[PDB]
Amino acid sequence: ADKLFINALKKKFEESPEEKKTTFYTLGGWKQSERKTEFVNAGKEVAAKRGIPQYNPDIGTPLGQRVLMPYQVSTTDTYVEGDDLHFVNNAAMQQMWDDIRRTVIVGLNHAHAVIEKRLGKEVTPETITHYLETVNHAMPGAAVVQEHMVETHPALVADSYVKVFTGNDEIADEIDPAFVIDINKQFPEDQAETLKAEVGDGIWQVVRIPTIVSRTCDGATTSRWSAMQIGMSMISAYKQAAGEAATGDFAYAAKHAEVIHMGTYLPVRRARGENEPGGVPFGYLADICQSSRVNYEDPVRVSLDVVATGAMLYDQIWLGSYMSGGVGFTQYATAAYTDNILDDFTYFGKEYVEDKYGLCEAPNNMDTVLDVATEVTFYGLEQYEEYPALLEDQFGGSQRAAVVAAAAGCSTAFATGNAQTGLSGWYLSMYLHKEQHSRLGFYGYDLQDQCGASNVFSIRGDEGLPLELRGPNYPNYAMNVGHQGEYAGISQAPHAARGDAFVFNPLVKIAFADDNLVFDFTNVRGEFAKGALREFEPAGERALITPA
Amino acid sequence: ADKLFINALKKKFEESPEEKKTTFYTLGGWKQSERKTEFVNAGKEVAAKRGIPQYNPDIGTPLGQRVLMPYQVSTTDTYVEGDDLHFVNNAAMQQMWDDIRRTVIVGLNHAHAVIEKRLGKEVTPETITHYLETVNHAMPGAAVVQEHMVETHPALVADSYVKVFTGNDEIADEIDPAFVIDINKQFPEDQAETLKAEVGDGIWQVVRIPTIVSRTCDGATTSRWSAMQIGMSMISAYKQAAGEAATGDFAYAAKHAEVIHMGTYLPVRRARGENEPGGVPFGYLADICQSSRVNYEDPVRVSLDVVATGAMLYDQIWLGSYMSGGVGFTQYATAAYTDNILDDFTYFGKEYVEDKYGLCEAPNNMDTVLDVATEVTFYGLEQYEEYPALLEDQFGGSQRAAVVAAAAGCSTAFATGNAQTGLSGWYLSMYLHKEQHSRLGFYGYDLQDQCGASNVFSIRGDEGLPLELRGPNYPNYAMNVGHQGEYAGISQAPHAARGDAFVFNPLVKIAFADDNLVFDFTNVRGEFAKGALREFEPAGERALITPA
Amino acid sequence: AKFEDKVDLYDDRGNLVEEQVPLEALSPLRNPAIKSIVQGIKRTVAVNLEGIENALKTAKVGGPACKIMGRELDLDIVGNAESIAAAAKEMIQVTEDDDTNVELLGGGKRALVQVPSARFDVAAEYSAAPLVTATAFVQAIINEFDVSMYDANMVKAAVLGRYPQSVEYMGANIATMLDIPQKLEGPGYALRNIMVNHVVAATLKNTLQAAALSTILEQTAMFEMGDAVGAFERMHLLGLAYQGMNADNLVFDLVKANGKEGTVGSVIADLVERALEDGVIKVEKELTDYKVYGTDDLAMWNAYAAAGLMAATMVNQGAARAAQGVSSTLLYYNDLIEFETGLPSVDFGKVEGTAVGFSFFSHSIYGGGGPGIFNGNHIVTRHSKGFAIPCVAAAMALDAGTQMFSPEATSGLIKEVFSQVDEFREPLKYVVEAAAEIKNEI
Amino acid sequence: KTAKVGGPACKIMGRELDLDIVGNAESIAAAAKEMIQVTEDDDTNVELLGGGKRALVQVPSARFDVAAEYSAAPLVTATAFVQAIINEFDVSMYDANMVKAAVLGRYPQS
Amino acid sequence: AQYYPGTTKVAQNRRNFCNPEYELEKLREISDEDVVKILGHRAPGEEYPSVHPPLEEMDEPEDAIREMVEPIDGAKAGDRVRYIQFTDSMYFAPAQPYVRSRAYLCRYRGADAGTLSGRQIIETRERDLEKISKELLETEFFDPARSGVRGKSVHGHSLRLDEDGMMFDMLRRQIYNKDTGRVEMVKNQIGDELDEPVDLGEPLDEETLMEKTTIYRVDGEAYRDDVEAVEIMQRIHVLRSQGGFN
Ligand code: F43
Ligand SMILES: C[C@@H](OP(=O)(O)O)[C@H](NC(=O)CCCCCCS)C(=O)O
Ligand SMILES: O=S(=O)(O)CCS
Ligand SMILES: O=S(=O)(O)CCS
Ligand SMILES: [Mg+2]
Ligand SMILES: [Mg+2]
Ligand SMILES: [Mg+2]
Ligand SMILES: [Mg+2]
Ligand SMILES: [Mg+2]
Repeated sequence: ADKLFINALKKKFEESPEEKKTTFYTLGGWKQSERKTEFVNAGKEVAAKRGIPQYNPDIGTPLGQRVLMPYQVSTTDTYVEGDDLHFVNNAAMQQMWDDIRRTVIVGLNHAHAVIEKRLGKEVTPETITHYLETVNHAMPGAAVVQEHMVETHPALVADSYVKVFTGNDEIADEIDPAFVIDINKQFPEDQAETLKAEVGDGIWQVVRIPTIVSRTCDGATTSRWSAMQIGMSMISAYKQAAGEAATGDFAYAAKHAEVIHMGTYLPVRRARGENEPGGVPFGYLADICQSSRVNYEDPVRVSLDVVATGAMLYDQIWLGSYMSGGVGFTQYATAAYTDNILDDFTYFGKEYVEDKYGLCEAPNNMDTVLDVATEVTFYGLEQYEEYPALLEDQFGGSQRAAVVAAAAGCSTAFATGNAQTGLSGWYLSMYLHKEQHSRLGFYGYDLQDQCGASNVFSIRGDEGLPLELRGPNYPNYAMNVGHQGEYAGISQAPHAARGDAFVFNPLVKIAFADDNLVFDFTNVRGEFAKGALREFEPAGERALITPA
Repeated sequence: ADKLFINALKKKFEESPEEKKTTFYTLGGWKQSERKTEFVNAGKEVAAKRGIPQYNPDIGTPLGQRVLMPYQVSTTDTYVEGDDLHFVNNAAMQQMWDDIRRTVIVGLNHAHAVIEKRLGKEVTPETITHYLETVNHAMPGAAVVQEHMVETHPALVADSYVKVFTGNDEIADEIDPAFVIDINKQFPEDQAETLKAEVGDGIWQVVRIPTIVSRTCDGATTSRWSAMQIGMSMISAYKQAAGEAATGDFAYAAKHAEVIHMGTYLPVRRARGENEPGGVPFGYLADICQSSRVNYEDPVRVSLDVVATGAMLYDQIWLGSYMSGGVGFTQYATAAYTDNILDDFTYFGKEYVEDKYGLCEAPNNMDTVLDVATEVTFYGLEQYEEYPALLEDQFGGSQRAAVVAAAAGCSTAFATGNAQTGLSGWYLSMYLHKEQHSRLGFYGYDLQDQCGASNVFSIRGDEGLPLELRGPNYPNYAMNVGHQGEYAGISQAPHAARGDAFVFNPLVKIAFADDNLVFDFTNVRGEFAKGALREFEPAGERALITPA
Repeated sequence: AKFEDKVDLYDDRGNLVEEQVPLEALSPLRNPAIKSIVQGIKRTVAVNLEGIENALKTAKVGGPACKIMGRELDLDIVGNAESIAAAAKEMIQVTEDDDTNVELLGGGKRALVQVPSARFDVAAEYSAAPLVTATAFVQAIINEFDVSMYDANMVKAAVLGRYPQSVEYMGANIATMLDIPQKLEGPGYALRNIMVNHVVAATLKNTLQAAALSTILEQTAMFEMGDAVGAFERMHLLGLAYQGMNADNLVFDLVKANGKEGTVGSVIADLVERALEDGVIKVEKELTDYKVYGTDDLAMWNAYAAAGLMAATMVNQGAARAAQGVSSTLLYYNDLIEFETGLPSVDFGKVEGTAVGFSFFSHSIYGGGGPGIFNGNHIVTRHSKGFAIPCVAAAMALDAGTQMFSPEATSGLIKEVFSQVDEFREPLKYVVEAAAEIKNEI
Repeated sequence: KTAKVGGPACKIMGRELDLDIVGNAESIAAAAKEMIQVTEDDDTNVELLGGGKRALVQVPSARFDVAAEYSAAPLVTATAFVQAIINEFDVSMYDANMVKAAVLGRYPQS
Repeated sequence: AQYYPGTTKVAQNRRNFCNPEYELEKLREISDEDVVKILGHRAPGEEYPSVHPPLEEMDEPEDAIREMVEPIDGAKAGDRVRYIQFTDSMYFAPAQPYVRSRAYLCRYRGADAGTLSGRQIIETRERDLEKISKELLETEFFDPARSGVRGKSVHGHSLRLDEDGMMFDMLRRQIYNKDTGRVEMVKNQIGDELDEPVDLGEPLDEETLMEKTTIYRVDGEAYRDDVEAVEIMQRIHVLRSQGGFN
């Protein structure tokens, strides 16, 4: 069998992937590209309509002296120019973030206690179902108590709703099934039993507020909007006074005491509230991605679907816009989910571990790290040396470092079943890479990688942390591309090899096992391709309230 | 002549506004309303399509036992149901916030020093124009240096651009006028001369990043996005190394040293980054509103256009979604810009002041406050007593308190030419109101109003501040509807009466005197009406990249 | 002394202790017992060894519902607490026989830890206490069981939570009265970000001791904030004495006179009567069947008004044995007194204003919660400068069991560990005795 | 004098106050010292520099003994100088808030 | 005590409502049982639910304040805290929102009173709430046409009256019998139907309403003409302002 990346390379270039020579400068610059051409014409129309110059191919240096490559979206047969994978140009990657930003998990366990102990009323599946009917009217922005209320247009907010889940099957089956995330239907039996044991008799809401509101406002809006309409529905469904002392317990419960944010707030230099990308820990991101419950027989596929989720969110949207902006970081990210390159390196490492130790059977120590991480690193770098077309494809050193190290780190975690030794292998890969080719990444690429080895196993205040708990706000990780999404993969890798149903939080895992989401979290890379082809229909548009 | 609100009252109700009795319960509930009927049918379709119940008129209490009123958008002849003024349903209100959020002001004065002193190059109007042509290519997301860059689609980012302004008429004439905000053309002559004296020889950029990016990300993205494309445009146009030590001075200049954010970051309980509504001080909001450069002959109109700008932004979007959400606070806000009610109260107060004192000639002391604020408060309250239809129009006490106190406070500031005594009159109005009718606003309406009198003139750390500098993060003000937008009007009022060209920051005033904005900041209330009629065309939609 | 004022000091049973003490003997800047309390709060940490052990056994670390399968560690921490605590102390202490203190509680389940004062003499703020305590216990646990390099990061997670990915110690098994410095609403607010429930827990629900500790913390914060500087210093000292320290037995007496049958309105009548008799207020003007009162000393009127406010809280919420109405008392005591006298209410309207929002945000959907979760750093209740929050402490102290978010729900670890420190549990005894001991040095 | 308070390029027309602060620096500094100190022979230090254009202020150690952190230094210094300036020139209740803004800026909105 | 300044009937009425010595005029008789049904928290005959044990079974700590403040009966028992809430029309209802809250905290013990423009509420221990609720319903605090018992959907205080002179009510909890001139309550305060309506008596006539009301209005007694009341409010504003500065 070939390498998984060969077909991609044969489509990009007319030469064989092994040839060291090509010809440049004859391709027409931007005119070689159907997308650049569309951009040139659009820029002329825009400038004429608004009276200010804009896109102009003659500013600065002339693009396209080399081949402007199409990219294969890995695991698909879709080939697109890279501009179609820019988050601005791809409605699927915008909606994936919106679906995370607009989600919060809110318990009903404290609320039900207030009802029984403080108000002295009964809670049954019938009153729960009535509450859920009420809150699904109210949550998109409609009234239940006051006279002369004005309301949101239901069709503008059709994507907002509330569902529940519980580990108790018999309670789950008595609630109206329209409102229930069925753990037994969404997860394979072994995973469902693990998840149901974690949740037990608790009952949890998954709240999704409207995309149009999330885009007008911010991520920290979500838990507040959620709490307001939970509160109104509790007033209505359980016949409180419309504003008595007990009402306040429900607000505190919904806003603080049993709320699970997707991201925690950030310090002042990068000031942001809850539910922004920098607050989402790597373990949550892996659990948001739903590849684990459909692809559980292939831990490589599960781990790399997480890489793709994270590389997009963390490098393209978060680091490439929230934290910088402009043309951004599309290809720093696409390197990890195009052309089946990372897949080839990581399948090689999984097979090496399978044959030598067996998944999860290697000793969890430095000896395993030095073995697996070195072998996979040398495999990856040799592919760039044997195939000049591959090196021209992933032309930036940063790109290559992230892909090789991801394979080494994931592979090491496959062997030990522990994400922390996987992380040690990531950094070792970087050190070997640097010495082999006398280069690594961009000017500031290996800040965290040089600090890396010593902080994998540190226990000091702002150094020590299991990888699953780390995230974009871990100090060493806060600034640079080509790491965060790959770390999410390394977090997933040992748990996919062990067959674990979740990486860090079982409620987060369950909360995204939902067919009413706009973005399909079971097939992240297929969704990126669909968005690239302009075939994705996002929520939150305003066509209905604007002129033809 | 009739009171200004009479026409609106006659169109709402069959009775004459003075009549004390009417009939209820026979209007058919929601069926009386075209808009509620649209919502009922949309809710059925949404429920059927997604498999989860949604909007349902039979949940909760039956809306429409009284007349569901239309509202006149003040200064227009447009009558709309209140749901057409909800920010979710009104693309003009969303675009107003986006146009503020995506804007930052960035100096070129430090940048040009670095060029001349550190790099030893020359800066001329010719190099500035070349830089501006480059940055208007780069700012929307297009490349100027590297090979194989992928770029944003120019048509999706058509609303992003960079203009400059300066007080130096000679430099301004040398620069291509497409890039120039011409102070002499946009402002009356007296105002232009004040503004030019403030800016002097400084040269400032107004940067607007794309709406689609602002909606995907947050306000803290704006200054970062701006700085990266300024940096690339400086590299390109002035022939630096593409990344040398001096490149860092430009980044520090554009991100920190000569940047004017629209809002400053917020503390953790309400954690938000820059350029969110809570960080925008009242003085800035008054200066963003452009009524002052078109309606300068009528200080009431200028002041009340500012009230409308702030009531919408601060109460409906900021307090009603960012800090709460759900059905929200539409009518807490519309009370301040519908049915010409506030206009009547405030025109009366302006006539009182002009006849007794003359505008800005009253002593700036507590005697003037007790006089003007008492007289205007009694006038406003009496209108609700003489016209039962008016009281049923503004049915919530909070609404009435905000409108009456705004008239009183603005009128007091018209007399004294000082906003701090205007503020004292706002609070006195509240106290008189509360004793006249033995009610004021909602449960927590007058937290700031009881703290109010003692904190008008305090000088202690977190108490003392001129009103123009206060904003939604001023401690007493951080929580409640029915104040913030009205305070922005009181901040504008003495400066309108004096004929001042700006309230708090001349750079902000100039930066929104720009005809290439999407929202027309010279006619805020007219734009709200256009959005209510579904005739406003926003930026940032994704129709171009989605299926038909 | 800068002020001529003197006050008679009483104990919590209404007994005289010392007569005519200079006002500044009660000042946070001068009284050594207040200094002891403030430094004790800065340096005292509670460690939950049972919780650390359970988190490691289940790999449940990093926040609510979080778990890392495959990372479980079975260690017998409670069964070896004496040896762990001793190793930790050697790391925490600066020298042998300094003021370091490490005591085990509940059979090794908890640990009271008081970090040496010397560490705070060369510190900018107060986080050295949790951070030094956390790393010492992490190292001691690792050394006790020879935890491997590969596993030790789980012990770190079990102690300090998701920090530093989170800004807070999210999921931590240590606790302090203070919260992290980033959460301050403004500079100088740290002593105000102590939850009312924590104060009630540490004082074991004794009403006058909870009022005293709360007043000490609030008014000491007013010095750090600069609010009690210059023209305002005397107002804040008088508020501390009369509202929080039962100066002249005024609070105690008002409650005695009104406890069997009284209402808020009847406490107001008695207070006005006493203020007139003591010469604090005088009749200034007569209207139709209505006397307008005036005063030559607004700071003293404020202090008298603030003592009545305390008593009214004690009487109204004590009768209901239910804390929720404190927001009503704080509002209508001040609203009623203004139209009873023509004089301004406590803190010149700021208590009334604080009470308006505090009522709304304790009886509505929009936020807040029950009375015990508020504090002087909360956006809802930060506006009055020391005169509102001590009444909330007193009211929660009197609550018989009507709250779902009670001190037992939010502050159990504080109750069990911090109540052990004598100056935290009975601050009124120590502040008054220290004031007598310095009365002739002021 | 210019009413330029509250941040870069900010100005409130009509609020200008013309006070000779530098020319009376010695008296203002003395009044502020009396407010900043705890006792008359503590380690409070207030020294004028550049002929009254600048002041070196060292808040007494005792204030930090009973403080949680370090913000007492700017906050106590700012209010003492605000009050000292108001008292020196008998600045009215109506104007004093501008002295506050000149000393401590846009806080607490920022 | 003097309670409130002013020389109008309104001012006097505000004083009377606050004055615990003033005997509220009883205007109607309501059975204990019908009070419970209006409140809607429990059924008549049902035992009072508890949120905590009786105080005697708790053994609470030595505390001179506890010893000195006698609890109300419901607190001794451990009763729930429940509520009654009223809406008062601005067309000359006798009681009004701030009047209520001010008066409750002069008249009643252990009270949590809240004031809003369209609602005014009192929360206290259940059995004590029932005794208070009877006086609030039987006396001049209440007119069955211009006042309403409403735990939710309170709209009406600011609306025009219907053709019978009744205040608007979304949920039509109080019904005027055109054929008999008496008002019946047909639902409890949260809107649930009652088994048997409760007679609330006849509406007061407008002449009597004007004589008993506590709201100032241009077509009754205007606040601006009660100069002694206005003067005191302006004084409080001035003294608060000065206090805050120096
Ligand atoms: C449940 C509360 C307590 C609370 O925390 N918030 C509520 C309800 C909330 C909900 C009501 C939506 C729904 O009906 O389902 C919303 C829309 C906030 C949200 N969650 O989106 C709201 N109020 Ni409220 N609320 C308002 C108001 C009011 C006025 C209404 C009095 C009258 O006579 O009608 C009173 C307060 C007072 O009396 O001053 C009021 C109370 C109340 N307000 C009472 C319910 C009152 C009742 O049972 O009818 N608000 C107003 O005074 C006008 C503006 C209106 C806001 C909606 C808009 O701005 O368009 C709305 C704002
Ligand atoms: C008080 C505080 O809520 P918490 O007590 O922290 O839950 C705060 N909310 C608000 O201020 C609500 C403001 C908007 C709704 C009320 C408008 S009157 C916030 O969410 O940060
Ligand atoms: O050249 S640098 O390494 O500074 C930036 C790479 S995008
Ligand atoms: O009824 S409340 O004042 O609590 C809220 C009004 S929107
Ligand atoms: Mg080999
Ligand atoms: Mg699908
Ligand atoms: Mg236009
Ligand atoms: Mg005695
Ligand atoms: Mg009877």
